[PDB]
Amino acid sequence: VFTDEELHKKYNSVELYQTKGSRDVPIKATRTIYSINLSVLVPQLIVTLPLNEYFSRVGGITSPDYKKIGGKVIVGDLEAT
Amino acid sequence: FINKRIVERVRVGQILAVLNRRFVAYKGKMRIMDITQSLKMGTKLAAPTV
Repeated sequence: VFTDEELHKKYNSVELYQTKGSRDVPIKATRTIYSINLSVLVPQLIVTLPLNEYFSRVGGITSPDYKKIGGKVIVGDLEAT
Repeated sequence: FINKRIVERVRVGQILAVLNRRFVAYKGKMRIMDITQSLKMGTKLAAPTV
């Protein structure tokens, strides 16, 4: 997964590349889903980690003249808790 | 009978006999603007929070 040559290799080639995916939806047309190689998603894991856990809470105060930023954005879970 | 000089016949020399009102006019190169609505501009200082 993590190798100094595997992390320096590119993907803008005909030989090696990324491969898309797709999964269905209830009434809408079939939306795509992107499959990223796990070598270059771990560098996204290390720096986006205090943003996935921070907006995971459910409570928040949404005022425009409030200085904070966490209450005004919210990302829910898969199932409605 | 109405005691108001509404209509009088008059000579053509006394046409300019009604010029007795002191009018006060303003210059064309100055400006006049209404700042009545300018008494409501202003932001509210919020309190510092924790």
